[PDB]
Amino acid sequence: GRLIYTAGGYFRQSLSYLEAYNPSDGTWLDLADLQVPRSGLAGCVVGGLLYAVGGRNNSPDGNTDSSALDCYNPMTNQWSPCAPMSVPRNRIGVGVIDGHIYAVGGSHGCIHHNSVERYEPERDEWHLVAPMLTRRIGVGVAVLNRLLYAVGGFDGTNRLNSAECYYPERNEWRMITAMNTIRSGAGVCVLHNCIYAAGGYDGQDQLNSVERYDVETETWTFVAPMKHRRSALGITVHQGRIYVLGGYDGHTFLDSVECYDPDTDTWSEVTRMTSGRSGVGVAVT
Amino acid sequence: QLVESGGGLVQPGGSLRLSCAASGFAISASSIHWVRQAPGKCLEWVASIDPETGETLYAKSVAGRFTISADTSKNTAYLQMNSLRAEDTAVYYCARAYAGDGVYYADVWGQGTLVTVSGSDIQMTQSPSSLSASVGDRVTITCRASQSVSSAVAWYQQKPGKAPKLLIYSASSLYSGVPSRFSGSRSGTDFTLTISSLQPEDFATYYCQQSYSFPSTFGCGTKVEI
Repeated sequence: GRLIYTAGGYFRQSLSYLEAYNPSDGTWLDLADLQVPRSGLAGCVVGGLLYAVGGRNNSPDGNTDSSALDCYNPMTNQWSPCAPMSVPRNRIGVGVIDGHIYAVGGSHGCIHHNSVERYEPERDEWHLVAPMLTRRIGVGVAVLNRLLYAVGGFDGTNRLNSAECYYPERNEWRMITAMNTIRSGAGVCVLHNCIYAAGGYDGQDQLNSVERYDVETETWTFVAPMKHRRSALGITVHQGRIYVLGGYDGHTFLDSVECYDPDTDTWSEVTRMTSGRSGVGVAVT
Repeated sequence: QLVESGGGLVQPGGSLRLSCAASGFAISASSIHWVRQAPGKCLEWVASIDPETGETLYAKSVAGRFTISADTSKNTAYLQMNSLRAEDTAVYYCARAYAGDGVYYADVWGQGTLVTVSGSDIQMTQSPSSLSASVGDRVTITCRASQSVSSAVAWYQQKPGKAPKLLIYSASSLYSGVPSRFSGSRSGTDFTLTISSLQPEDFATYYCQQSYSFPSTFGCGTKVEI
């Protein structure tokens, strides 16, 4: 039993929730609240510890973009602050290479970043790495065979179908084939040698379509669409299945959790979250 | 087009729901903002919704009393206004908000609806408050931001009883449909709107807005008079 963690998110205001879903029995565990509320963050796990990165606290008394990095120990159920990023990054994308957390893009006010920076937990230090070729907020990130992919998002003016890939040895970004659909606020993950982009927002609608990128062919292909259109969703991969969590669908905040099985090319509903929300950080032990 | 409705005359402590119905486009194809204007007063920004995340922002004066929402199936946005107070009295406008290099400007506005109920913000200082001119004049209007707003300034033209129209965004970019006689520049915190040669249809009130920092704020206008 590994768990699916969902941290923060939004419903009326940014949230402090940390909850864990157990797909074996379909129960949600209610864990130690985040120290500061935030939505538009991203989650990742390094060395057994859950990290919540960036986002923004949209509250009734204000909203403040976050440069925060905080670390959760599931064994102690305690959150600990880490050194912060060089800049606040709301609607950030994160991926892990070689035990290091890569913070990609995101916004600070009107500033849409192309910059990228890397945290080394052994030293509690962030350093800038090569920036992307495009400013991206609401960007989806996933890592496959130590290549990090930044997919879609919004550059301040237009939503994007473009994507690009980070090569760590050379510290260089290179463009990859663009997706078939413009997607900002998609869920992005990796499963069986493909990079998936699910849902998002194209400038006109919230989306239910899903497509994947085969690294071998350099082609994006559509797979089965989700039941519910959704943007600013959480996403993870657990035991060969993609889980999508919450999101906004143009009218309400979703509590639905759908699960994609690649063998059958079908989505099904699984135990929904304890409340509807968007902009969650998600990761899996 | 946006057509508003849902206001009217009410008592303090009441509740109204304003409606903002879209025609010819989807209510989801942008941010939706509400802006209000008290009788003979300065524009005040009220609320916004981001259609990608669902997140709402509210002016401090209305937080926790007003709720902004979108309904995609009815193609109508709403502003639920609870615990109304006298100072809520105003013409309320809905508008689609256009992202220009990370900054939001309102490019399509509703006709406005009347609601009668009976600080650390960036100031944008507009002078003169009124200017008399003849057709053919070169006209210059100034707006000083109380602190740096980078280039996140827009200029709007408003004719009496009608919705503002976006002329310029990002300080100096002309919006489509705006004649080339209008131009805008920045010099630090001072923003100027120039009309090279005033035309009969140019007599109007002109307002500046900043959308650098929360909450967006407007100047109190310059009325260009015959």
